[PDB]
Amino acid sequence: MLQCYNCPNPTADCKTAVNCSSDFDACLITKAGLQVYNKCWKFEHCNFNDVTTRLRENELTYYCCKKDLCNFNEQLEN
Amino acid sequence: ITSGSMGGIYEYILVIDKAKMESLGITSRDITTCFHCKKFGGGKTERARKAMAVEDIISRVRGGSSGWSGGLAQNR
Repeated sequence: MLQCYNCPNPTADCKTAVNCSSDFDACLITKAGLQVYNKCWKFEHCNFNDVTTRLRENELTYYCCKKDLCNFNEQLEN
Repeated sequence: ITSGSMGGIYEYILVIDKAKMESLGITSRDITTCFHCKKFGGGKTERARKAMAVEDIISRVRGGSSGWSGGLAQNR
């Protein structure tokens, strides 16, 4: 199974780790100013249009990775 | 007073002014690489809209009955 950080709400050091459901195939991180997001996601959902609309953020950086629990804060320098 | 005209006057003015301005901007980068394979994206988008309208009407009648001075002030 996919395994990622998947915090319920933006958390500057997301510790909540889960096996993702079959809905997900990637681990996303996004840094969005104050906010940080770590989610079960998909590489097809790793597109700026999606991340920007779904987060409702004006300025952000995001990264996606396949390895277990790999989406963590220091992965983004922003 | 030492001159005259007796009569009636009607005057009507309508001005309307409207404006709309909208703009949208976006700049984005997406990257992927493999050595384990890795994918990044980063960018910004801004949007603005404004709309303005003013409608000003003045109608006035100087003349001969309250009834039809009012009626003509309403509906030419």
